[PDB]
Amino acid sequence: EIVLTQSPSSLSASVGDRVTITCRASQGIGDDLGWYQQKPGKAPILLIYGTSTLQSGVPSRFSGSGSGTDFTLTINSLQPEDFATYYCLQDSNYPLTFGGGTRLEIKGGRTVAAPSVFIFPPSDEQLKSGTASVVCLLNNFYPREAKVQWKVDNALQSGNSQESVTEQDSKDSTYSLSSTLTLSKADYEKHKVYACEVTHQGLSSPVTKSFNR
Amino acid sequence: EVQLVESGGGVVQPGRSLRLSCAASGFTFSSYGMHWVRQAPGKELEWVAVISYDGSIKYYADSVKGRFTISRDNSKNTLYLQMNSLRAEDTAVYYCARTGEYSGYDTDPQYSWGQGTTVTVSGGSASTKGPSVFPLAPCSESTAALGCLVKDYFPEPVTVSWNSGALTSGVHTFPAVLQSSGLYSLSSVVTGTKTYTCNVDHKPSNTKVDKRVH
Repeated sequence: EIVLTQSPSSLSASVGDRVTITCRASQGIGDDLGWYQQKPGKAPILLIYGTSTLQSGVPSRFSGSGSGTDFTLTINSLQPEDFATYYCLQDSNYPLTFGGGTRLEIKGGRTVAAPSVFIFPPSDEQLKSGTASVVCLLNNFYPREAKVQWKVDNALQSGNSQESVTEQDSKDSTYSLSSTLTLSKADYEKHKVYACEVTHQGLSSPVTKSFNR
Repeated sequence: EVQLVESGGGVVQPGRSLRLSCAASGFTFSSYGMHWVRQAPGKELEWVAVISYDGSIKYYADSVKGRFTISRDNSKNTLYLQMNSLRAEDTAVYYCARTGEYSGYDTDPQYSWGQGTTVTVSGGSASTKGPSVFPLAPCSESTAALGCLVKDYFPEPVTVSWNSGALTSGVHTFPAVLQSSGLYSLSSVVTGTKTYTCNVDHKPSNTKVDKRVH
């Protein structure tokens, strides 16, 4: 299929700046390129089709150019409603293929956020199959760098836990992490307290959520 | 009147061979380069073989190089594809077509190819495992958190909704992790008064589990 490479990937700007976004195609696509705008919780909206023809209702500050391979979207004097995600779309060849997208975001928006920490004990259903999983969730934090230490009876755990992180949220631009401590039921029985210690720059000192078996 | 009818598909054990045929009519068959196209489950169209109008040149995809052989008889209006050492990735619906990958068409060319012929390589279910769904609730307003643990399934993927798709705000469905056993595990969480039920869908095992979290 035809691959469209957008540049840049992200762009932090302020109200009133001039912004240019490029889209390069793997092969010639003629005038069959359009620019789309996507806001959080909504589908991409067509802004410009035919490389340069503005859709009815699109403000004059939006403009497009290029022909063949290299294409450019230009937003002169950004408005508060222009901050969204922008995609280039080709309908020259089947299948229709989008670009990677360009996130145009406010500059004063990536504020530090402390993670809300929650700890989940293993369910009674899982215990009757020989295994026991303890889950610790770090919800809505920025930046992405966080430390999750597993403690059981104040003993540090290692090599028996797995982490997974969500990508940057589209609405609040925060991160979320989940850690799973996997033990056998016999080893889960020989211990009482189960704690999850979280180190993040939004906290004054590590936050520990724990429970008793 | 233009017609291209595929035949020869069926079930075949891995490592063994199978031959597909294509009958052509309604056009000057010896004046068109012929292709074999296929579509595997969850994947887009894949052009695996091409033979020139006269049969001199034969190009193959790297996916099938050294295992597949395309040929044609311009006196019988027939096209053939000899598939040897068949693997699980060869399980797909196979089409006989005149248009290549770089044809330039803006419309789905598969729409003009009919049903094609189906090749099913057996054994694509021995490693399939269905998931087990476990609740996630803290040990004793909108400040709490619940979730579901989707554990011990294979292969990918698993998708999760909440309250039959009615709940959307606050849901975080984490990418699945790979366990030491070779099976996958996924966690989905939500951050009240209403009930909370996760709906887990694992199509490789045709698993649909509704698990309410208490």
